[PDB]
Amino acid sequence: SHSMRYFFTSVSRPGRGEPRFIAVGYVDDTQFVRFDSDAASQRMEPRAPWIEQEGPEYWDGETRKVKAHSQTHRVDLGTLRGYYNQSEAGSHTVQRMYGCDVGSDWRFLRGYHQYAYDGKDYIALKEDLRSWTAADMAAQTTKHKWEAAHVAEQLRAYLEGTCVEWLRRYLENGKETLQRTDAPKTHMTHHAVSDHEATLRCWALSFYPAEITLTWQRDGEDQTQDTELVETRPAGDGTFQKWAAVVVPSGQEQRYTCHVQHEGLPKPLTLRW
Amino acid sequence: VTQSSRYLVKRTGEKVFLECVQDMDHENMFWYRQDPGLGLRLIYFSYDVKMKEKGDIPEGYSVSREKKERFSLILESASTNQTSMYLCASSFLMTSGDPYEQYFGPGTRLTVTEDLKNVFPPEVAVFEPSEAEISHTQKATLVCLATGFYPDHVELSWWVNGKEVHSGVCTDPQPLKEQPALNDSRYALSSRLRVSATFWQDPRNHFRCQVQFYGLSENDEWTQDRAKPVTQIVSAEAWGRA
Amino acid sequence: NQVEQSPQSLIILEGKNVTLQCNYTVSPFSNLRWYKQDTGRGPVSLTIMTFSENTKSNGRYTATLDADTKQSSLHITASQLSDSASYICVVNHSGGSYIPTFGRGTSLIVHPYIQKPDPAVYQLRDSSVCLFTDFDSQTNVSQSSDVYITDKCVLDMRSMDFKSNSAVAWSACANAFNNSIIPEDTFFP
Amino acid sequence: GVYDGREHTV
Amino acid sequence: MIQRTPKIQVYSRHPAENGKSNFLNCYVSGFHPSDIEVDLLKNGERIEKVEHSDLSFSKDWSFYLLYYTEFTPTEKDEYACRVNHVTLSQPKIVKWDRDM
Repeated sequence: SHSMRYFFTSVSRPGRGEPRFIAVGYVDDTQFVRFDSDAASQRMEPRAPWIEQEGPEYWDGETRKVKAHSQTHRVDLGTLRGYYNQSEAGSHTVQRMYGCDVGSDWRFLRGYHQYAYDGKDYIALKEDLRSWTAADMAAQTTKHKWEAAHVAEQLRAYLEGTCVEWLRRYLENGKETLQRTDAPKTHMTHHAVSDHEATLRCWALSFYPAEITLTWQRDGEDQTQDTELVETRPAGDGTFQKWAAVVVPSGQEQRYTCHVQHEGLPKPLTLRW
Repeated sequence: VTQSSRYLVKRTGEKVFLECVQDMDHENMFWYRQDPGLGLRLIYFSYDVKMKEKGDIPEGYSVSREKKERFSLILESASTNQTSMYLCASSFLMTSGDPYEQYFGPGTRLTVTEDLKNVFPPEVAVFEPSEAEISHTQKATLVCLATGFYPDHVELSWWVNGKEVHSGVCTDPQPLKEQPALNDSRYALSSRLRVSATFWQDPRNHFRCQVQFYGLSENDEWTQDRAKPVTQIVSAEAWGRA
Repeated sequence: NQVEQSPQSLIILEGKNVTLQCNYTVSPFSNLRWYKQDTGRGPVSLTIMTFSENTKSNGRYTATLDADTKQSSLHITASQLSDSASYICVVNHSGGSYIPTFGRGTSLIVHPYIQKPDPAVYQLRDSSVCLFTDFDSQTNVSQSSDVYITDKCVLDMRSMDFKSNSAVAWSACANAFNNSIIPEDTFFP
Repeated sequence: GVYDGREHTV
Repeated sequence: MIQRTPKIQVYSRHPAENGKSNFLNCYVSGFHPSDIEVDLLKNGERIEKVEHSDLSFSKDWSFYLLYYTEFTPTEKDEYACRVNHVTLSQPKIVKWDRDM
């Protein structure tokens, strides 16, 4: 299964300055486009190498559409300040996320259109892509306006249809990066302090996609009592990293075992000292 | 969505201004031309006020979009190869309304000719039902002929007792080329009106074939001997017979 | 082109069901529309269809979309003379141009069911013109040496519910329509 | 590819 | 209005060795609002060559950026990442540990 998602952030600036507007498109865990309102270009720009293939017609059209989003938000920032009776002095953030999930069969699975004001859920499309869910009277005002203008209908068409076709096109034309699965290059490092304890670090480097599981075990028995896991982090080269640690008595080192589960592995791996 | 005129005849090398207006506050505006076999083809696209994009066939045409409610097509220098049906259209921007709901104008028939010499009005004639047909079918078919008219810009209409009848009526879809050899050949067009034998036999009923020709305005020059071939109605008539 | 329609024209008998096909290349795809266009007129919208809309029975018209195969049909049940028109398939790309992609159209001509054919050639005089009429729709006549002949032409009398084909020729009326494929039971002077 | 349909403000 | 303080991770793209031309990373995540200052330090002085990923956000609407640059690490060099945010009274520094 794959997905395409667009992330739009627009931040109001008090007095002099138009709102900072940043837009980014992801296929799975791979960024392929950006638009920055403070960029010299004032153009949609590629991130992955595979989207660069696209002709002038795509970049003109994507720039045009994404500028309309930026103008839509500029007006939204205003309206919301008016709905919540807030100062012109105050700075505020809108965030818009939408996209589509497809199965293994590349057919439509889920669509979503979520919208936030100051890091808080404002209004969202339900699963059935017909009714809206508001957070407050202000979002309810937007809901009534969006019911009457038949918005759900217009967005659904994109989400069920065009979104899925964009995704297929990208998976197809960028097969060599997007449809690839890099196995995690796993190793293990030993640190300790006197006889107080010992610590093993279960490294897992240069892997895609990002979803992964690093567990520890003691005599084939899962251990979560004396472990330290970090959030999955990007190496920056398209791949991801992670490490789980564990604290043990000095001499028990061999008893402890780290299990790695990933999409691009045949069977879950297993490591000891 | 309206267009300047419905019929134009022009000499080559004239700067022709086809205007298109809409009070629907549309940003997107289009200039198409429709030729047989090719269908609609985009000349120019004005996305918003004071914007211009080349279409499939921009060559020979310019456009003005200074105001939002008017998109102006310009034949920089007129030429025979610009003799076409010209269609205007207008949609919204994504931010204004449904960006994909394109609204079309009525269309404009422009014939460009190297010499307005070639412009002639029609000679019109009504031919009376056959006595054969009457006694055979209990029905009477009036025919009407318009001949020797250029350009191909005419509207044939049957009037029965000063009323425009639409039923029992038939007008050739295409008019005939009189001399298929020429490309500034004059044209011909027939039409039939059919009524009950008793309705035609009654001498109370008036039948008139009316042909509205679209030719030169009062603004066009004329040096030739024969009457100026200006826009005019040419009629032929007949009453019922005992 | 990226929108093909087939056939380029079809001549169907009235009361017959007709299907107008449309194949498109336009990718990625946003919406498809079916326009009806009579001669000299603007196109008039019949149906618009998104990916998330397959089927619409709009009276005697039925529009169908298969977005995966990039194909649409416009079925018309029990055709009638008023269905005679050009039917245009228009598709919209999702790229950002907002310039729709037109098919070249299909010409539907619906010929009337002449149940009581009474083919005959009559002569009319100026107030010399020959009138071929009352022939059945299977008979063929088109545009034509000094002898002009017109296309065939259908006229409805609503009052009497009677339809008739008719063609005209001008410079004897026997001379004019030996050119064409006239029936064996044609009445003459 | 960015949503190509109609934009609605809140 | 809720404001969330960032998580900070300092690390290298590949496992470092003294002389191995690498990339130094600083991953800032789980924060709101977007406005954030992040510098990559060498011996307690900012690197001018530093670049950042485009601003994106997660399921909770929290933002995340990657600040990175090339570096040829030595033995007794000591690199670090410096992060300031509306939620921080005093900017937070996080030293690059090789084994983390």
